[PDB]
Amino acid sequence: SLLEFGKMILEETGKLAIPSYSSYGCYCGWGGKGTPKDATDRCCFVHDCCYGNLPDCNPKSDRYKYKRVNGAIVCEKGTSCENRICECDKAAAICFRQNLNTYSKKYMLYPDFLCKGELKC
Repeated sequence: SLLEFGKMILEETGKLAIPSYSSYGCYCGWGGKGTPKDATDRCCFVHDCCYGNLPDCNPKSDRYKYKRVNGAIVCEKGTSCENRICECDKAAAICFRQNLNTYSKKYMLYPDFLCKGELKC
């Protein structure tokens, strides 16, 4: 679910999902169009595509379970949708962690008109 994803983000990065990743660049938090602004935005682009691989799942609300094995996120077995949603969220959280070194506040609340053109998943 979106709240679990937010918690995973905070755990991974130490940033609050809202406002750090809810309106960032072209693809974080609301998605749509455009060339992703930077690596963090590409994490969200890929996450959006990941959700898009699951048209009959409901990632905003469906809850999954995961644990930590040392640092590492391990998705625990639920329904097929929950397993796949968890793997999408795990990847995005890891991606955000891997790109914290570039994260730029200038891309928070990024205006929609600066995001044009379709980029295929």
